[PDB]
Amino acid sequence: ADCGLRPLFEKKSLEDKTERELLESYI
Amino acid sequence: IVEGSDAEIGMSPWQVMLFRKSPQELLCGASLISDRWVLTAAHCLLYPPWDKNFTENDLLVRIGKHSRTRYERNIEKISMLEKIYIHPRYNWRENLDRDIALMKLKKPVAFSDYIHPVCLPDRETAASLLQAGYKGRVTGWGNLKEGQPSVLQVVNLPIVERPVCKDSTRIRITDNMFCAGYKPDEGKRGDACEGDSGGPFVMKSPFNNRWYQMGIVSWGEGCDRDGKYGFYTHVFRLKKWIQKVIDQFG
Amino acid sequence: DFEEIPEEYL
Ligand SMILES: N=C(N)c1ccc(CNC(=O)[C@@H]2CCCN2C(=O)CNC2CCCCCCC2)cc1
Ligand code: NA
Ligand code: NA
Repeated sequence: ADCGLRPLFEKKSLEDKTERELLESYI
Repeated sequence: IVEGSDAEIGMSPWQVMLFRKSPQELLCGASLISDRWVLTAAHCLLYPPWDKNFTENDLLVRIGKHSRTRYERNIEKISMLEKIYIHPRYNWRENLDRDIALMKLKKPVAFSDYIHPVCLPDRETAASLLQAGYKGRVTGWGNLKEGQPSVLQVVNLPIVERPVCKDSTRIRITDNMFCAGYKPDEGKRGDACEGDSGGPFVMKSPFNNRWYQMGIVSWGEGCDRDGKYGFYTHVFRLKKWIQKVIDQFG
Repeated sequence: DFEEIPEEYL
């Protein structure tokens, strides 16, 4: 339900340093 | 993990450490999928070629960790096993087909900034993201080289086309497996290694920005070798078995 | 290599 949303990132809308690399690969 | 990076704090709140009691030692990676259930690779508990077969009592679960060796007072939670469930058709004799296992905890763990479960994919999430070239993320406290890291390591690696996977090895590859890694042609590198076993291969859904465990760290030939790739258990493919076990043992 | 875990966890 709350799965996969990280308290220190997604829950505060902060992005980790390389997650955009995954996104940009989801071409 | 080779050619990876230190994890950020709170980066992999579902990362779990399989720790041996005596001698106290890292055993494997693993992951938090609920407040009572951890996901790992079957070979972490059972590999007869290496006289490997652990009982619940031989082990401990360490959730919320960052530092490998430290006892992270007030942060990590360390739990006990009530029962181990191994896939009935895990193939340890030939190719580690269905390298998957469940560990049910004694009492639930409490969630925190550092402790949180990852999702398991639905057929549609998997169909959407388990595509050659899409990248996932692997994390673990394993070997830095085919040496030991101070904190959790992380790498992003592109999923690799099935023919390539198959062409890289003499092992009979199966549909319950996928491989990941850069080609030697791509430039960058990186891989999971010894000790990362049972750790999670995770991807972030661009449809709902949640993190999904697609793979489990299972095997490889050497670590980070040119034209070799990491192989991961296909979690969605065995998902029916996962809900069965959980549905059957509450 | 590993720091002492509390014996409460055994
Ligand atoms: N991605 C990687 N480079 C990587 C490499 C190794 C590991 C750890 N896993 C292992 O070491 C596993 C567990 C039992 C034997 N393993 C092997 O890796 C043994 N070597 C081969 C690989 C093929 C399938 C099983 C049959 C025997 C021959 C995890 C990841
Ligand atoms: Na082959
Ligand atoms: Na490689």
